[PDB]
Amino acid sequence: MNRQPTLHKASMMGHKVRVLPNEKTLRLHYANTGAYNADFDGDEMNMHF
DNA sequence: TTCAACTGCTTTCGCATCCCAACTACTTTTCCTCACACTTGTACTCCA
Repeated sequence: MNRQPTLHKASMMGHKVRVLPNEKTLRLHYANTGAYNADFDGDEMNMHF
């Protein structure tokens, strides 16, 4: 996963997949928001498989 | 041993002259409806 302005290497980390029903967006824990410089207000993140 | 032009670089996704037409004219397409000049007898007397 990476938040797109990739300033440091902790903004591109390896997550484990958890497939959640009934949902239409990617869905992330709060403990990961400091490393991506992320606030949940319309930000997007790319998911490479 | 220096002045002055030629020099590539600021970000990170996604957003975002020729033609046509107007109106009024004039004209052609033809088909239909009759007249205008010519002529022999007959009629009314004509001169024999």
